[PDB]
Amino acid sequence: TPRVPFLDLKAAYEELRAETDAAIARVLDSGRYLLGPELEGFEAEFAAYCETDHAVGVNSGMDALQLALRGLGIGPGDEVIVPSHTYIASWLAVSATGATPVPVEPHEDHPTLDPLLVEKAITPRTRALLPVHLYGHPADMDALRELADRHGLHIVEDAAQAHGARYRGRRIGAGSSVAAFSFYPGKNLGCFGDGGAVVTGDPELAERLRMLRNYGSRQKYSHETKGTNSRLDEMQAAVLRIRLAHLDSWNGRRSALAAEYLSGLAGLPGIGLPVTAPDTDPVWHLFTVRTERRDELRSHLDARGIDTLTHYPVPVHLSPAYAGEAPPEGSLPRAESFARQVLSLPIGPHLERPQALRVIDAVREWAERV
Amino acid sequence: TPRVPFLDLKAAYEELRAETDAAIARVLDSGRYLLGPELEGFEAEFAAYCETDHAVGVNSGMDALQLALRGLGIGPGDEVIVPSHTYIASWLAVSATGATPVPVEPHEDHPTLDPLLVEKAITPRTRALLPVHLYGHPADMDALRELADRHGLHIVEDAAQAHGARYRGRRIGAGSSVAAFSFYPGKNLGCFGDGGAVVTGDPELAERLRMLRNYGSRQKYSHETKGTNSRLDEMQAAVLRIRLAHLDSWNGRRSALAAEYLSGLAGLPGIGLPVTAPDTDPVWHLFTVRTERRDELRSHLDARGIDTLTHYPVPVHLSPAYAGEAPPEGSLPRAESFARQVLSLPIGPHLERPQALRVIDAVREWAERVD
Ligand SMILES: Cc1ncc(COP(=O)(O)O)c(CNC(CCC(=O)O)C(=O)O)c1O
Ligand SMILES: Cc1ncc(COP(=O)(O)O)c(CNC(CCC(=O)O)C(=O)O)c1O
Ligand SMILES: [Cl-]
Ligand SMILES: [Cl-]
Ligand code: NA
Repeated sequence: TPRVPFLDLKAAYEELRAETDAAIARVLDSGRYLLGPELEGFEAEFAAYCETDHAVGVNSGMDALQLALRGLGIGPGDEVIVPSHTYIASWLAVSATGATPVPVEPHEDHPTLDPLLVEKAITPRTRALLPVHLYGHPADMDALRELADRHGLHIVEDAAQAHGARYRGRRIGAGSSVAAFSFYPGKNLGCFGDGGAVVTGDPELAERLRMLRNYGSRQKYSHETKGTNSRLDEMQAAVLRIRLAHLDSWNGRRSALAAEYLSGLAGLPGIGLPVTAPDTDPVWHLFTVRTERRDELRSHLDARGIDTLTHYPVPVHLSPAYAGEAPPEGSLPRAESFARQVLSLPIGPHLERPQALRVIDAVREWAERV
Repeated sequence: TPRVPFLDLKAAYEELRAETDAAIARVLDSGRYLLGPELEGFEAEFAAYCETDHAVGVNSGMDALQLALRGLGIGPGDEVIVPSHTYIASWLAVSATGATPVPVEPHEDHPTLDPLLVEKAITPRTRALLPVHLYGHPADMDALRELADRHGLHIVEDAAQAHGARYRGRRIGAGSSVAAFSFYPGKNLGCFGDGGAVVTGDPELAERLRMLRNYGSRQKYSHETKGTNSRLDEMQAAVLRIRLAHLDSWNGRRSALAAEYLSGLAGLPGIGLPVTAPDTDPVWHLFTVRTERRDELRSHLDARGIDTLTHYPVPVHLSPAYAGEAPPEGSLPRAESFARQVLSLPIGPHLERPQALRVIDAVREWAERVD
């Protein structure tokens, strides 16, 4: 009867209703709604969660990336290697600093930056690499780091889709990393509105960020540098604190589901599945499949009362937004292929097994018929 | 004794505790947190409130200004006349577009852009005028419009401290206006986090704005244009709807307190009282007095257990953020003078008469001291 929802947000509030309500009531009653104890508590907790020393809360994953770059001196004339395969914000953030986004294709087997391709894209104007741990899968960080070192580049990770994921046993955002996260409601760790953060081991970068996000000031009405307004609300921070506490458990639920999908969709002719890189603990922000006749598969599922989505329908390079400025069509085949064949299957910490089985059955069904 | 607070934010929540809590619960139960019915509802109401056709909720007053400018095609190589006397955000939004902020002094006695001075700063690079209705006082819109219309400049108003004010009987942001507002907790119209909006009578601008605040999208995943993320949460918007229904009333309270101060502090030696330009209905975001020896007066009130604030202690041009690109100290005397003379006295829809009365007494006392 009822459809399989793509991702149930309300279920996330439902599960922790009492604590959530109390957290909000608390904020409401504090009389402090910006840059207070909730933000400070969350930052500390998140940073620790991430196995690093600093966290700076902001308004969105897009701002975190932008401010991270700006904070590393990134600007006009600079080149930033970005994924040709990712959510547009990745590029926009770069574009926002005046810098130039230079797309690099994903590895042939994993939706992350291909390091060898990366190397070949590096030019004398390159100043930073911007790997995206797409769908909750970590990019080959050791290879990226080697490259960056060897070439004197910074590394800003787009971890908006990988909260709590591990790379070779270390969380994404650990140590000397510089990673941007999104707290958008639908992210693996979400709140009740827009939010984001930058995590880093660098106390200096951290401080620049604190100024950056707050009108370039550390002291009221003391504008030492040009800044903006990109803060994480206390109210949102409060909830985030609750949710963080449940992140590994929630994440584990997705992993189970992912294991279910992998086995249950194994063999299917014409249906490509995700190949987890070794030495990694992905967080399955999205469970993706690939096929020719993706459109037909979606309709089929739709018709079967299954909610689906495509991440993403148009490759960044081909969006009107960047059209006249990025590589021509056919010049980024992998991102292009992804756009035509990819489909996201319901997944989340509130999806019941029976519903995942329904999904599987319907996929097999279609797969089989075609 | 208990100090007199500068502006009590809790009191705002308290007064509407029940409605508030329920507006929030409602959002929580909706399963809808971004770009929903509360946003739409608040936009319609606000728009109607400002006597205009559209309202586009964003993340802050700065983004409102920025996005408006962007939407009007303002950018690099362009010039936007800004007030030398204002909150930094006004300049920052201009710079953010790659355009250039060109400071123009305010009147000598009114914290707004001096129309007479504007004209002279106009360059072939000029594209817009960015007047600020500072402290809840409207700038001279008629003059500015006239000026704009002549030179074919756009006008983007910084109305973050002027929610509901009227100029010539019309609300700030009415008709063909293009005005940006802030919903920052401490504004006349605030919420429990950051937020803002742009109001305009232009459907096309409005649509551009919706797209700009939402990744250059009108359809999910269809990036028609370059955009950003600058939205007003459902949760905050629910609250604003309530606050909005009490704005007139709350502003009204501010106006009573203003009258009191004005009457209560009349004829005081070195105390400069805020002037209310004719044809204006101010909303007194802030109550400002000016004096030489402001730090003294400040220390004095502090001693009398009264919280005050200075808006702003350092003129924009003199801030390190722009020091390097603005005019040198001494070349923007009005702005420089405001910065060294201003003091904000407690005011808000939650301040009580007796507290205001003590503010009055301390100020008088001070002013009457033997010299
Ligand atoms: C990889 C990646 N980077 C950056 C961002 C931007 O983060 P925000 O905090 O959401 O601004 C997203 C959000 N991806 C989204 C959410 C889009 C939105 O905010 O409207 C998505 O793909 O639906 C993302 O998935
Ligand atoms: C005249 C004016 N313009 C623009 C802004 C910026 O709007 P926001 O939504 O607050 O970004 C403010 C906020 N004035 C502030 C609040 C500064 C802040 O946001 O931290 C003030 O002067 O304290 C303002 O007063
Ligand atoms: Cl606050
Ligand atoms: Cl939502
Ligand atoms: Na926000």
